[PDB]
Amino acid sequence: GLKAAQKTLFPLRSIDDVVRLFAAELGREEPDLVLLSLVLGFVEHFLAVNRVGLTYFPVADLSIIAALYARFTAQIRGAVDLSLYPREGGVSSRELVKKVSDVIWNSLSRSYFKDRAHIQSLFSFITGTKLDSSGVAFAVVGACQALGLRDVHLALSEDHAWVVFGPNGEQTAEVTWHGKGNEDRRGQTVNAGVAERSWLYLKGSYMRCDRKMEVAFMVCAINPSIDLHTDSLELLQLQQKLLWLLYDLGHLERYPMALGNLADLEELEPTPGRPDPLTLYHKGIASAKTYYRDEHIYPYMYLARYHCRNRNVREALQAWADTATVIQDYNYCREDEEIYKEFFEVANDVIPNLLKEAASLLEAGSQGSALQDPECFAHLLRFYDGICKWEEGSPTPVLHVGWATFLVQSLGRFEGQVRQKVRIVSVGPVLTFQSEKMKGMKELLVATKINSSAIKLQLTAQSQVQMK
Amino acid sequence: SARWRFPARPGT
Repeated sequence: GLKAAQKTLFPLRSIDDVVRLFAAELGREEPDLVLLSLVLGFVEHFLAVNRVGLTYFPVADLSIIAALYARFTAQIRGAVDLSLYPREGGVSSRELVKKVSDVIWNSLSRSYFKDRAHIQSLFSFITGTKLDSSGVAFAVVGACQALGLRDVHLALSEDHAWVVFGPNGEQTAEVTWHGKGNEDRRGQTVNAGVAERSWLYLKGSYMRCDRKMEVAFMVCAINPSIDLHTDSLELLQLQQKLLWLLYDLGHLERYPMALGNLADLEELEPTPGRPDPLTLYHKGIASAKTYYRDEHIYPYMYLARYHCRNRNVREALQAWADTATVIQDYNYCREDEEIYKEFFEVANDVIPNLLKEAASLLEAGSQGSALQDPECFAHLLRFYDGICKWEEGSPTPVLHVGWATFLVQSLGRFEGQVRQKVRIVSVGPVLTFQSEKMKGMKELLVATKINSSAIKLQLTAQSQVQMK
Repeated sequence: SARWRFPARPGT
């Protein structure tokens, strides 16, 4: 069911031929999500899942891609009778969206591993009847487009995907599962999750995609991994070129994570004439501030990881502190465990290792060391403050004694003379705390000898010491 | 073996 203009670039014999197809689609009224995802999946299959016989690039012949396309459009159009679901005024109904969701869901293999690579695309859905969590939501949107439902669009948080539709684009529906061992909410709105102020629903500051942003999603969903050890250079290059295409057309303006992904790719292999990774990381942060009320975590995590890779201790600490300043205004809720795990690794592994190395380089006579900079100590404190404030009001606790040992260790990496230069001011470096835990910890933070037991008592729910 | 990750999540 492809239009004649959609077929004139085939066969696709190179990365650039793939890019030309994306450009042509992105120049149309609406880019064809089904065509583009099939093409990406096909190429990824033959560059990452099965490279046997690869010489340059897996040539995508029209007859193959068209046959796949027709399998998909036939499956959807035969299973969804639009006459059962009347459409007033270019608006879909919740029952129709539920129907499309159920058609995709009920098509999947009964039992398979959901965390496998390379099951994100409509190629995977057609050939293997397998999709990952977010891949289901994308497939529901692609099915909707195939049915002429122009109002149905992908919604994205930083760890989940669903659909928006309906009068004014205001209706939400769950269409896929989230995480492992969580209960399904398919068909429901996301309003309880917004109301709960969980990270998973971003307090309502989530991405509402247009069709061009849906193209960006599928590009970000490219997986170059061949195994844990090795990535496909061709798929990295394709992803990078497609991200620049979208960038230049304006389609990454409202997509912070995509700008961070692009930055990472640029660090690996810089494109002549293009912005530096740091510029792109800062663009991602600016997008979150501009469009999403500065309620996103990963723009700052992308930046912090860049600084941490480059052994920039000051700027790494600053960026994690900024991360924590975002999280502090959330409630930690049951399906937010991915961001918990990220903060836990930063506090209890990443920062300890950075400061350990800094302590060695300080012994070796580094000048300008983070460990002699009071502003760096302040960033460490602001990081913990944000985590403590996050916990306030939450249905799930965050902190425990396992966190306390690393806090005491990290505080200890700064000399008392450095720590004393931070002034902790109430509402040199000046710091205001937002959390009641850190407010109570203020006086302990400048002793020459850090009082480990006192700190542990202040950070945790523990209020007594051993009886004997 | 390679693993899924949420699209454009940072890190490895």
